[PDB]
Amino acid sequence: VQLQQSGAEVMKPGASVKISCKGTGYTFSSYWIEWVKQRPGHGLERIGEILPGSGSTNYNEKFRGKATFTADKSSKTAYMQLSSLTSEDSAVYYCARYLPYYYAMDYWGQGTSVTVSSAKTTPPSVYPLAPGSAAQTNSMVTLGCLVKGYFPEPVTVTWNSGSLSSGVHTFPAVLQSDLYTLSSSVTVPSSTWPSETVTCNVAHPASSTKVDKKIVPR
Amino acid sequence: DVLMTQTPLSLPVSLGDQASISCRSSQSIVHSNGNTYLEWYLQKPGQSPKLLIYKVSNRFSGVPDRFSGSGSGTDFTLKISRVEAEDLGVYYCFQGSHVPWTFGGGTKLEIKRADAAPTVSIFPPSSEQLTSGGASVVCFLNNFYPKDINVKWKIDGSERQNGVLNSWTDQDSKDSTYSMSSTLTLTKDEYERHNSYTCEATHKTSTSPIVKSFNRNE
Ligand SMILES: *[C@@H]1O[C@H](CO)[C@@H](O[C@@H]2O[C@H](CO)[C@@H](O[C@@H]3O[C@H](CO)[C@@H](O)[C@H](O)[C@@H]3O)[C@H](O)[C@H]2NC(C)=O)[C@H](O)[C@H]1NC(C)=O
Repeated sequence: VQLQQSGAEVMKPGASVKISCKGTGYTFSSYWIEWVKQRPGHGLERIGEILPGSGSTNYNEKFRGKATFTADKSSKTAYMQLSSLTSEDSAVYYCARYLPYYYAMDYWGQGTSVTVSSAKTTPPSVYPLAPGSAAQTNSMVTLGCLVKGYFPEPVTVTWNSGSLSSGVHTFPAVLQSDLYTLSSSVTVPSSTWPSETVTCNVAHPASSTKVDKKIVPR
Repeated sequence: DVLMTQTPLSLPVSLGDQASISCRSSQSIVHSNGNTYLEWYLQKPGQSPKLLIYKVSNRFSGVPDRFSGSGSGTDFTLKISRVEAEDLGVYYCFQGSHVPWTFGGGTKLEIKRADAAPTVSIFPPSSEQLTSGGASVVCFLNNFYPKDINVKWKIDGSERQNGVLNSWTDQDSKDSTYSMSSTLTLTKDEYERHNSYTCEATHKTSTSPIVKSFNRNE
């Protein structure tokens, strides 16, 4: 048994997206397909269900009219169409197999990520940072690496060939106005930071952008 | 739609401690067949949910015996005999009794440990920011616990609330401590006008807010 969902989608506000869930290894037409929305913040919200064998469909009050379910019996696939995409609709959507009263949601799709934004693909602008000059130097100090002005996700930050993996603290991306950003700081010995070379790598597969900006003492 | 509520919102419990998650329904969710259909799902970060329990008590195949359930017409609870690293995640209660079927609010599970004081830091902008025509002021707080953290952007005696970014990191594994990076985007026309920039952060461990500042005039 396996539910395969479509790829990630990025669409402009007001448009409509159609994501698909393909089930194999079981009687596709005899299991309800449950659609679940997980906003990045928190919470699982069931959108509705569809029984591919028939046309029966149910929707939660919050999504009645926002989502429409269609299923293809010939190709073991089910579709959910979202209309009038706002910024709230950006989330990860899951498809699950369910048989009411007998079997629970034992198999889930990998999850499809939908992002509603007006921006276009933009390379990152990595601005490495160092401790301020007006700051006492002690045994332990924190480094600084900043990535901003990039879109869409994701962006991976790593040190030179994983030179210093443990002890690093990356942070989730956030939107200033429209573009995403990211921060990453690591702790290194005060005697090793100036002597040894420390640098943060940046990779943006969406923009096919790779950057490498070493940070030197002020 | 039947409303399902979970308590507590967060349940910090150290390793090996008993864990109790309670779920309640806005209506009775019993069924005629002698069973009431309630299921418990667990989601790890960056992963699809996983079934743990169904029909209140019946335990899914392949799940550790430590998990157990119990309840009645409108009150149900989940029990974990012992907590482990894998157990960390979010737990949801799902009702499969009345159409439409709804998820619980989600009960994040956490491991409590010896709280560590935050290690605050402040990093002024870099030459690249000046050349681009911008000024980014970011505050770092690493390896702190618990979530009782507040950050105030007081600058040269002025408290500024606009353009403040809230971005913290989920609990790690090696250290099991959080982090909190706050940023303030400044323009060149405004960046140089002010003189002193400070990052006031308050934590439970230290009642007096920790102060870290730098002066533009140098
Ligand atoms: C529709 O009606 C049928 C027949 O009355 C119901 O089947 C019966 O369901 C109960 C509860 O699931 C079964 O009892 C349970 O059996 C399991 C497995 O042996 C056991 O672990 C439980 O402790 C309990 O004894 C019962 O065997 C089963 N009967 C038959 C003939 O299959 C069915 O539940 C009804 N479905 C709905 C949606 O109302």
